[PDB]
Amino acid sequence: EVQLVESGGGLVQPGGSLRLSCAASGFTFSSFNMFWVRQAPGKGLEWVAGIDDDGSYPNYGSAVKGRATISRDNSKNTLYLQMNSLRAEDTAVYYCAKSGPRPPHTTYWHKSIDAWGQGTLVTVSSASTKGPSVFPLAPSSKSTSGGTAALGCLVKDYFPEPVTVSWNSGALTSGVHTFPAVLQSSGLYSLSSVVTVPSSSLGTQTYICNVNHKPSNTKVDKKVEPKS
Amino acid sequence: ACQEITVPLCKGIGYQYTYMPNQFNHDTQDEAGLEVHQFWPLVEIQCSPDLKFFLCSMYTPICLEDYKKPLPPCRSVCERAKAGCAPLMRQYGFAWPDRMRCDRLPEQGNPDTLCMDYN
Amino acid sequence: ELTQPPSVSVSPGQTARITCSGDGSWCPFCFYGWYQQKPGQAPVTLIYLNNKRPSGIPERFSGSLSGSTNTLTISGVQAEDEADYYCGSSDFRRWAFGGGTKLTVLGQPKAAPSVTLFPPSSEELQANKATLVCLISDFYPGAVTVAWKADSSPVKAGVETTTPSKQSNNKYAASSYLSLTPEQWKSHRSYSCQVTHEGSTVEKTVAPTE
Repeated sequence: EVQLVESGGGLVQPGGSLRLSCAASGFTFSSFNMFWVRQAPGKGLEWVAGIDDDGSYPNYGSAVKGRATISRDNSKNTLYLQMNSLRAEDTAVYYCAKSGPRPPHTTYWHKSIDAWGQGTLVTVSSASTKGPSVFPLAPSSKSTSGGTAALGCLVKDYFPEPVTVSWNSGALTSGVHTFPAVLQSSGLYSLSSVVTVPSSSLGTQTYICNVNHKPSNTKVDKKVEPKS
Repeated sequence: ACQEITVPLCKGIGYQYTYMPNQFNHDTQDEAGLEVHQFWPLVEIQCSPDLKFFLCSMYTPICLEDYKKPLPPCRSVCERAKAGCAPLMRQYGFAWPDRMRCDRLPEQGNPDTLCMDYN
Repeated sequence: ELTQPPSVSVSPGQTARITCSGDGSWCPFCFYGWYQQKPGQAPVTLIYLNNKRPSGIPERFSGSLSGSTNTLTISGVQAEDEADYYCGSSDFRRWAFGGGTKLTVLGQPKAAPSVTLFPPSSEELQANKATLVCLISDFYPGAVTVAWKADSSPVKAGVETTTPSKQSNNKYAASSYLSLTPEQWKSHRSYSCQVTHEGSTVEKTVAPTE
């Protein structure tokens, strides 16, 4: 089972520096090439950085050359990306991408993309980061429609993106929807996450939403208690 | 010792049977095919009509059930596939592989030693 | 320098074909890949090396090559196949991706939106802020406009609305917020969130006294 986890994503001031780290598993790491591909929000995939099996021939894209450095360390199965002089045009979701099968013992072969990480968002802004304020969306008879109660928690006034939430530490996933974040007039973000649940389980089950805001290293577990 | 050719790019090459291991010590036709697959755009581009036969004659060598000495292609099949295409890889930062070398190949002139070649 | 059609529309059960090619200087003997990006998800490779499927990809996804043009073929298109499909190519010196192709599956059923209106929580009020939360769910097509009412009068300032996005249903959800002061929340008798979808309006109402 191939897994590529990217860490180190968050806020970076303009002209600042960035270091990303991709932790690989499920395959022989040293047996495949490795790439960095980014995607600006709402835009297309863009080629950034690529490296061979051992790390002797780094390759970089146009809007990146001279500012970035790709490297790997096959001991801890980790890929890295360092960047300097970041501009606004560098805000994007950065993907870790594994190479596909290659014919050994021949100098003629073509690269492909076999596996993708989940990506990490790098926001290039001058504003400071801000952890979120989490408030309950408390179930009531007013939010119950035909035996199903809708409940959630409101993730308000945070920066930058993203905010992920789960429910009961990921044990409750049916009916969960986390809405896109809106940029308010203040420059800060807000979002909500709702789960719909049987009415009777309001008393028999407690509901904790697990807000995670990696950019400010914050983690909120808010108990959503009904009240009438 | 003659298994039917299963490599997709090596269909319609003039013969339908091959043996393993080949000269590159590929164990199965799946191993070799993954190396011939890299050339299928070069074949589709049609930089040389001899490129088709040349690769297959090397990765999936002919397996005559009557005749059990390896039959390679001539050097001319290689030189036409080389110079016909080799500039294409050379323009775009690739290189004619050392496996596809033409130097030590049996020449069509030698009457003792056979080598396959169409026109 | 990879070009692909911006959009492809097909009916359920039909077969979609998305083409990718290289420009007048791209490596004509290089391979093409296909990666599918469902809404909000990381990309996933369907096709590498022109016509090869990695382990786990269903066999109704297929690739084919014709000159310097690769065609992705999706048979039995279901509504779940709605996604962006990017092609990519590598000439060993660099990578090139295409602008992307959006696959819409026509003829999905209409659905009227469900609306849930939440008052400001007690904790938020005790923090001297107030936010009304209007959650819109289970509707299709994904197009919705929201209006807010203080009592019966419309209130335009302080509203923020989310563009509809796909839920797990392959239906659409949306959300809207009305920021008020605690004094404003208590001063009126009711607030309303008016969601109109396909000419018809669903409206929820919450009262501070309730």
